[PDB]
Amino acid sequence: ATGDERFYAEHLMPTLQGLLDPESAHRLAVRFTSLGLLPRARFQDSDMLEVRVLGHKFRNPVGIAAGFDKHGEAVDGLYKMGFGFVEIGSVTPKPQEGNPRPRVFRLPEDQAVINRYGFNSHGLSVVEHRLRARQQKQAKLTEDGLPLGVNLGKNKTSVDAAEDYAEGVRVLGPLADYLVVNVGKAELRRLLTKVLQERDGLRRVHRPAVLVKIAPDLTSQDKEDIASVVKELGIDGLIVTNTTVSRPAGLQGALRSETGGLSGKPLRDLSTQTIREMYALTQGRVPIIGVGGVSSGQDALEKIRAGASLVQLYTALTFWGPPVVGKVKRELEALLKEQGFGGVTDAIGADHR
Ligand SMILES: Cc1cc2nc3c(=O)[nH]c(=O)nc-3n(C[C@H](O)[C@H](O)[C@H](O)COP(=O)(O)O)c2cc1C
Ligand SMILES: Cc1cc(=O)oc2c1ccc1oc([C@@H](O)c3ccccc3)c(-c3ccccc3)c12
Ligand SMILES: O=C(O)c1cc(=O)[nH]c(=O)[nH]1
Repeated sequence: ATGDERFYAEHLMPTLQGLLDPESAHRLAVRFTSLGLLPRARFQDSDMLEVRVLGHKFRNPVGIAAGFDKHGEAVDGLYKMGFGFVEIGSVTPKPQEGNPRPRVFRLPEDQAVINRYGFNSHGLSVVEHRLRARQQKQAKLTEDGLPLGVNLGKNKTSVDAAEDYAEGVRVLGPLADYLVVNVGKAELRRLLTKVLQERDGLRRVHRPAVLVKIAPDLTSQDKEDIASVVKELGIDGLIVTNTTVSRPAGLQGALRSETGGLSGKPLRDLSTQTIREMYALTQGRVPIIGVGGVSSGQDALEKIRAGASLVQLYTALTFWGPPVVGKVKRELEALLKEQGFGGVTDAIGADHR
């Protein structure tokens, strides 16, 4: 542990939580990040942490999950924080406000958050122009092993969900290294067929990978159906998982019964187990980005061994601050060595073998 890590986790973040309501804290974090007002990320990525997947090189396997930079305002700051890849969004076709405030809640006793933002979004056009302003800068970053993902949502009032996602593919697909869609079976197949057709219609230099992001709350039937459709259609990857609408026994936070998705430590092993299941259902042939409750190297390695090629974190920033990124990377590198892995790649799915 560095001095910065301990200072942030033990002193600064608890103090700042006392001063800032959750959505204010989130907004101020985005602003600070976008301006580069960050502690030094002195951790230097080693070759051990490099991963090749989804048609790209990732300098390190620790990404920022969707929902932090919903509108593409802080991408460069997020790379400066040490993330190996950045996912923005969710972005909806038309701008929309989301749910009324308050809509974000901290459960500090649980190292958890509950949110019901409701896909607040500046909309595709605004984000398109924001990404266009730095498109060549991003091309260089991606070439250097720092890819960009875009998570596509749908508007609240949309009649045709597939058409909302198709619009996102057309508008932000050409600016992304990968796209994400959050998810009967025939209907899923029809939607993903439309998304992939739109993707395939982009010019080759502008053609992203397409991933499906799933919730931790799906039935066994749902998961078997998704695995089947993903393999049938050649979906490029899975993101496992979004937040949970479950409320695990043992939550202590006063706000535990707020409506919304639960993230952070109580989601962690639900997410890891869903990774394990999806890796098995897809025979290890479909790359998985593992996400949910990662706040340490052990957490990251458990997801990688369960089947994830990459991981993301988000909620841990609330409690550990920006130094958590270097913390997870340093700890992951140490554990890989301790467990006889040459690098991240050797550890992917190692539990299944
Ligand atoms: C405040 C907040 C907002 C989020 N918004 C989105 C979103 O817009 N799209 C999405 O796919 N996931 C969203 N997520 C889910 C995260 O991407 C991630 O899947 C989940 O929080 C689990 O990771 P974590 O425990 O490390 O936070 C959001 C999560 C939080 C906490
Ligand atoms: C969703 C959300 C809720 C929340 O209550 O706080 C959040 C939330 C989402 C992301 C967050 O990141 C930070 C922080 O680590 C940070 C990162 C980058 C720059 C500057 C600061 C806080 C943070 C900031 C201040 C006080 C408490 C927490 C935070
Ligand atoms: O905007 C939101 O409410 C949101 C979207 C999402 O995909 N996941 C989440 O937890 N919140």
